[PDB]
Amino acid sequence: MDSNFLKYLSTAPVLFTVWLSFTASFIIEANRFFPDMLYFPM
Amino acid sequence: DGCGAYANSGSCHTFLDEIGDALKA
Amino acid sequence: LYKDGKMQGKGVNIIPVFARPDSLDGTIPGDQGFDPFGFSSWVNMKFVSEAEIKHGRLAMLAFAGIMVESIGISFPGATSILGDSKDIFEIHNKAVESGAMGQILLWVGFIEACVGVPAMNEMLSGETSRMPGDFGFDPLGLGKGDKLARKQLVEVTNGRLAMLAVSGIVHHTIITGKGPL
Amino acid sequence: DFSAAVPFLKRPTNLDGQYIGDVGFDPLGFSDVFDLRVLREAELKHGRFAMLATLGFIVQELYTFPFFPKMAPVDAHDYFVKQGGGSQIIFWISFVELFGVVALFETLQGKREPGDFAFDPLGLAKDEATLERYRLAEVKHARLAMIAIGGFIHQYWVTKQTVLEQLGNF
Amino acid sequence: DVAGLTPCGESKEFARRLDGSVKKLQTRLKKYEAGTPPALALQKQIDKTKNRFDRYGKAGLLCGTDGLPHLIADGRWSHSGEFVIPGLFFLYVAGWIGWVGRSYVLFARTADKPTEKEIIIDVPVALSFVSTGFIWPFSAFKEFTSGNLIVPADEITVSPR
Amino acid sequence: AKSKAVPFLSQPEALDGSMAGDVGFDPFGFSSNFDLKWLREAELKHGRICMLAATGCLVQEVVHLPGEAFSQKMALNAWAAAPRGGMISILVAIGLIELISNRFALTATDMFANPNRVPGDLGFDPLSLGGNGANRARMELAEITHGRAAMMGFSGMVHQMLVSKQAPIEQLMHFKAV
Ligand code: CLA
Ligand code: CLA
Ligand code: CLA
Ligand SMILES: CC1=C(C#C\C(C)=C/C=C/C(C)=C/C=C/C=C(C)/C=C/C=C(\C)C#CC2=C(C)C[C@@H](O)CC2(C)C)C(C)(C)C[C@H](O)C1
Ligand SMILES: CC1=C(C#C/C(C)=C/C=C/C(C)=C/C=C/C=C(C)/C=C/C=C(C)/C=C/C2=C(C)CCCC2(C)C)C(C)(C)C[C@H](O)C1
Ligand SMILES: CC1=C(C#C/C(C)=C/C=C/C(C)=C/C=C/C=C(C)/C=C/C=C(C)/C=C/C2=C(C)CCCC2(C)C)C(C)(C)C[C@H](O)C1
Repeated sequence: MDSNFLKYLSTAPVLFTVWLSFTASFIIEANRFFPDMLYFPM
Repeated sequence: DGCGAYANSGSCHTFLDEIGDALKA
Repeated sequence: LYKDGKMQGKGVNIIPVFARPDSLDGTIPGDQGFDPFGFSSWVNMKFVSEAEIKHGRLAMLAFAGIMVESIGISFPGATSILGDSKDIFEIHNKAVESGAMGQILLWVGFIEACVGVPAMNEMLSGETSRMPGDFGFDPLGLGKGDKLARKQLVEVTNGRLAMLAVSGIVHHTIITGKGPL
Repeated sequence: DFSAAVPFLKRPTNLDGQYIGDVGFDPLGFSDVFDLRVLREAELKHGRFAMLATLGFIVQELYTFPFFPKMAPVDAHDYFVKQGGGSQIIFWISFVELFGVVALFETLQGKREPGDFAFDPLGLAKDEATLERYRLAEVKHARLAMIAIGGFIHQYWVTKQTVLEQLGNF
Repeated sequence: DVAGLTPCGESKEFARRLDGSVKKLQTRLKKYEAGTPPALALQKQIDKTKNRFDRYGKAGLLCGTDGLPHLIADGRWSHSGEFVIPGLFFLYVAGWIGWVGRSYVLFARTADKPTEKEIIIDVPVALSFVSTGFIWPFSAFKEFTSGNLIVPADEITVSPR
Repeated sequence: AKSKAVPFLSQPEALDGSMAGDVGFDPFGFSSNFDLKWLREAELKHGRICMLAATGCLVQEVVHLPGEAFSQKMALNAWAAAPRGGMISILVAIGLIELISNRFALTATDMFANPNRVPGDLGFDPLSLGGNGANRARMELAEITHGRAAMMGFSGMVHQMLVSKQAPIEQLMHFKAV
């Protein structure tokens, strides 16, 4: 892989978008498989 | 379960028996 | 005899449509210039030589056992539990269910794990200069100076012929339903 | 000067004959804009897929595994979509194609020939001249099978008959 | 129970909310044929509504006279899972984020061009840092006690008073 | 200059045959972006946990502790049926073992700060079975091969348990195709 393309991929907007999409996908899949978690079950 | 590796007739159907029945069909 | 350049060694090719590769050294017994797929260029020669010898000796014992059990010769009392038939496959399954082949598996595996694995490992690692198939077994004393070949070469050739014979006999028994002879 | 295959077309400047099977055939000028290493990797991958596909149409209709039902190969795609074998084949092809991505990156760095996967376990190419000869044979069979697989699939779509039955009558 | 509220599994208004939601989905279900994908989607929504109301009724949540669960956040252990334990989970994740960001800032200060490290992230080093954040309370406290977290007042710029 | 495991790829830098199990297999370039010491320590940890895990997934079916809570032949059922305070004790003890065995250097910035710290060398040799110099490289090769085989085996055993709802040995004895 070209080092310049990797350096572009390491820029703040690209990494910001990828990390926030990754985080959003975690929240979405957690709420898909474990919905309606108003509380911590104890 | 008191059966063998291959050629079992009863409630014992092993993976080798599954391979053999798959080949002989 | 060892017949280097007639039966073995460099320059011998029994199947000349596939030329003898440059990889074969000619030191190994049974070197008759047959490696069309060039396996000798990259495999370890001691390991595959010992594997050829082990497959061959197993097939020789297999041919002798298959023929003596398909003709009808049996040990005393051996017909009763193992069935009074002559079919080798049913003999295998009957002796498995009796437990005889479990005992054979246990002892052959014990021998193979206890000395076979260390012999192969020390031969490959270069700690004993042990030759392939050399388990130092000569109780009756038949090769001392004739060991170079006319013992080794005849062993490997009979091994290969037994391999082909046992394979043929098994698949013929499958297609025909009747044991050999 | 001019193309060796098409005598009235000029030779494409990037087709200098370094790649085996070059007859100077590129009238649309794909090699004038795109990297020829990528194009040759694509050509060989498409062709090898097509060669395996044509051999699969011949054997897979001559013989069928006992643990599978019998059907036509075009209907076998639709059947194995639902059965789950097609997902397995797609997954394993994708898994190999990840290292194909790595191999393509190695080709773009000039450290790998555009078709060389170093896969010759039977040692069939001994010396150089054999390797060029088998390269020309592989490229020709790749292009030929690329045409032939489309022939097989489209002719099955029109006649609803497999190749070997289509040979026997009309 | 607490603050005059009743448990949701015995509140009649909680049951009325559940019945109203199920009826509102069922009157939409009535206009579609059985086996159609809208019918299956609506029945799945009905199942999710029923499961959610059952789970909320069996969780010890308290419902007011409106009919909705009311959270207790005064520190009592019978309702620690409504605010306190989600709070601990947030505080762990947030301290992780703060610790790894501070560590990356202090690494970037050592680089040849720090601002380039700010706009173009050193991804392996940043991934090392985000791996380090699982033990952030002990690491941050040891950073504090060794004088490496707080800087003295004579080394910070301030405006004229 | 080409990788031995993958002959169509160039040899990865920082892989030079020094470590045990090094066959030049790193097509994705993990060792070109991350340090080999952390990767080897992680590989040994994943492999050792999987050695214990595969051995458990086979043994717990055959041998149980007494009691109803320990009577599940299938390991994914034994995860839930075992007493919860015991499994939380297991979690806490593993945490203490990870804390003390790495000598308070647990992270990607402070583990291997001591130059004497070797990847996967926690100092663990209770019976001193490593007292042999020429045995060492073969021992490390055997350990990493057992760990890699255990990773593949335990991964397969868990997901086949999910598919079949059967413990591994009795799945092999009572096999049902999908
Ligand atoms: C074709 C048969 C044959 C021949 C010529 C050899 C030759 C050799 N073997 Mg060998 N071997 C064989 C079969 C054979 N082996 C089989 C089948 C086994 C497995 C049990 C072994 C296991 C073995 C070991 C473990 C070792 C050797 C060794 C040796 C070497 C020295 C010993 C010697 O001269 O014995 C040759 C002497 C004979 C073969 C005596 C003749 C006995 C006859 C053939 C018995 C036949 C029984 C019966 C009639 C079979 C027919 C029945 C059937 C028709 C139903 C020599 C290269 C030693 C060595 O240094 O390796 C290099 C060694 O360590 N061999
Ligand atoms: C390295 C991350 C970092 C850290 C440790 C802090 C720490 C602090 N900030 Mg600050 N801040 C940051 C980033 C950070 N800030 C950024 C990026 C912004 C611009 C949006 C601000 C804007 C900001 C304001 C406006 C205020 C603070 C305040 C504070 C203080 C209280 C905590 C707080 O309110 O958090 C809340 C923080 C935010 C709402 C903004 C955070 C934005 C993201 C989520 C954090 C950055 C994460 C970063 C991308 C990680 C990359 C690491 C990776 C490369 C390895 C504390 C000193 C407050 C203060 O003075 O209290 C005394 C205050 O009023 N900060
Ligand atoms: C990855 C490891 C692992 C995990 C998470 C589990 C998890 C579990 N096992 Mg199990 N087990 C394992 C490996 C594992 N096993 C191995 C290797 C064996 C063979 C010795 C067993 C034999 C075993 C039996 C006989 C039984 C269980 C049972 C159970 C369950 C209850 C806990 C219990 O009583 O443990 C019991 C644990 C043991 C008897 C041995 C555990 C020893 C481990 C491997 C620790 C050794 C390494 C340690 C961390 C020291 C290294 C430190 C160093 C690196 C610094 C639980 C689901 C019970 C159950 O529910 O039945 C199905 C039960 O009856 N286990
Ligand atoms: C360090 C040393 C210590 C030591 C120690 C420890 C206790 C040493 C023990 C190491 C042990 C745990 C080795 C475990 C190996 C298991 C691996 C190889 C295999 C899984 C098999 C795979 C292939 C499979 C599976 C398959 C699956 C996929 C599909 C199924 O259908 C079939 C099947 C089940 C076959 C001690 C304490 C002695 C002290 C000493 O001073 C120092
Ligand atoms: C959608 C679908 C599927 C499908 C499908 C597929 C794979 C469909 C079709 C695929 C392909 C590849 C079609 C075309 C093949 C080749 C052609 C036309 C070559 C022409 C060559 C010529 C004219 C040569 C000319 C020439 C000559 C004479 C010589 C000189 C040079 C030149 C001028 C070039 C399934 C079954 C896989 C899955 C699913 O269930 C449904
Ligand atoms: C490299 C190496 C080694 C090695 C090694 C080994 C052992 C490596 C790898 C071995 C194997 C067997 C890998 C793959 C296993 C199977 C998979 C992923 C199946 C997935 C199936 C699925 C998702 C099915 C899904 C399904 C489908 C499609 C449809 C039906 C539903 C369902 C069943 C769910 C050593 C140890 C010798 C050491 C050496 O020094 C280095």
